[PDB]
Amino acid sequence: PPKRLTREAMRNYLKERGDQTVLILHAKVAQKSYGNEKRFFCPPPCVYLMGSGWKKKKEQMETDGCSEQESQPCAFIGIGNSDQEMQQLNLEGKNYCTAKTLYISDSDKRKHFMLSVKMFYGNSDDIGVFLSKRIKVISKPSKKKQSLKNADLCIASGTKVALFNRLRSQTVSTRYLHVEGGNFHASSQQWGAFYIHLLDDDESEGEEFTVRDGYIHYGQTVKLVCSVTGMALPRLIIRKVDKQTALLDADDPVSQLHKCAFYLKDTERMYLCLSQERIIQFQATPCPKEQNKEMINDGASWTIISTDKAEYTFYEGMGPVLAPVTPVPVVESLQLNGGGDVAMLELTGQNFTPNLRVWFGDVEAETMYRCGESMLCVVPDISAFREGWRWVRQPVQVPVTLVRNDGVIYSTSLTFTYTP
Amino acid sequence: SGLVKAPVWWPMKDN
DNA sequence: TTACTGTGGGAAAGA
DNA sequence: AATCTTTCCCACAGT
Repeated sequence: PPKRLTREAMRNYLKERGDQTVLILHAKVAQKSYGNEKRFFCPPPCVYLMGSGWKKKKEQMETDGCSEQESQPCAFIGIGNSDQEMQQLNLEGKNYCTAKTLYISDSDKRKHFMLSVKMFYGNSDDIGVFLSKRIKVISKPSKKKQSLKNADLCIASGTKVALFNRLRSQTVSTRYLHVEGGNFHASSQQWGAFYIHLLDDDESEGEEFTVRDGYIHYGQTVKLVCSVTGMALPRLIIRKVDKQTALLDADDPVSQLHKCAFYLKDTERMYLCLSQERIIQFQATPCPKEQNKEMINDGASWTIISTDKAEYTFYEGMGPVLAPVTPVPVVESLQLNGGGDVAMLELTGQNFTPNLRVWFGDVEAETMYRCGESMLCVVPDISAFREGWRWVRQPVQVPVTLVRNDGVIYSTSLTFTYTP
Repeated sequence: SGLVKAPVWWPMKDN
C-alpha cells in the first residue's frame, strides 16, 4: 500500500546520500546490417550500476531473506523495440557490463532509436526500463565529403568521442583508446569517451588551453581529454585516411565512423599509433610523388564516433515500491522567474510527471507540472531552513530533489543557494 | 569560448 | 590439418 | 550531378 514521503524519511535520506544510479554509455550513431549480417555496435554500449545504494539495497534484501542469487541485479539490453530480442548482460561481481553483440537490421525502418535496459533483481522484483539517448541509424559512413547541413553526422568541439582500431577486417583485433592506471592504452575490453576540443592554429602546448566553438574539420588542431580521468594527449591535428595514407591538404568536416590520423603537432611526421595494448608515436613515410600524402602504420588509423551518456538516479525513500522507478526524471538546469511576484524556480529536463514534487532540503515546495520537460515550483521562505530569519542573514545552499507520490527520491546533483 | 586544464600524457617512441 | 561459417571493409550497383 | 542506400564479395580468423 503506497505512502507519501515524510520530512523524517527525507531527513534520513539526506543524512546518507545512498542513491542507486544507472549509466548507459554508448555511441550516437549505429551502422545497419542487411543480408542476415550482424554489424555489431562499436564501441559496445555499457551499463554501469553506480552508487552506494546498490550495496545498501543488497544489504536490505539479504536481511529480509534474500540469497546472494536473489539480491543480484539483472540487466537485459535491446533496441526500441523490434520483436523483443533482448540480450542478458552479466553484472555478476561487476559494477558494469558491455553489450558486445547488439546490431540493427534493414528490416528496422526507424530513422532513430534508443537502447532499452530492462532491470530487476534475481527474485524478479522490478527496477525498471532505462532508455539510452537517441541513436541515429546510418547506412554506412560517408565515403566522400560531408556538409554541415546534416550536422547529425558532424563532430562539435566540446562533445565526446570514442576512437578505435581494427586490423585485417577482424572484430577480434578491436582495441579502443582508453586511460587506466595513469596511462593511455588500447583496450580490447574497455573504451574511453574523449572530449574533442578545437584550438586555434596559433595555440601553444601545455596543460591549460583555450577551446573554440564549431564543427571539427580535418587539419584543425584538436585536444582529446578523457571524460573520467581528466587526462589529455599532446596537441594533435586530425587528418583524413584514404587507405594506408594520411591526407594533409584535406579540410572537410570530420564525420561519424570515418577513419582518422592523429599527427602530434610539431613533430617529424609522428602519429598516435597502437602496438598491441601500447599507445606509441609512429613516424610516417612521406609519399614520393605527393607532398600532401604520408604513408601511415596500420595502428595509426582510428575510427571516430560521437558518444553520449544516459544517467538515472533513484532512491526508495519510503522503502520498496510497487510501481517501477522508471521513467526516472532528469533535471538539465534550474532558473528563477525571477523576479516576478514570488520567487519561482523553473526546472528544465525530461520525464517530469504530474505526480512529482520539488523539495529544497527536507522542505517540500508548491509544485506545478507544465509538461514532461518543464516544472515550476515556489522557493520556500528562508525561515523554513533557519528559525526566525526575518531575511537571508548569510548564504544557505540547499539540495533540489524531485520526489514521487509513492516515496521514490530522484536527486538532481543541483542545489538552490539563498543570498542577501 | 572557455579555458580547459588537462595534464598531457606524452606517447613515447621506441628503442 | 581441412572445410563451414561469419564480421567487417571496400567497391559496385541501384535508389 | 552527386549523394545515400542496398547489395555483393573477399579476407582472415572462429567452429
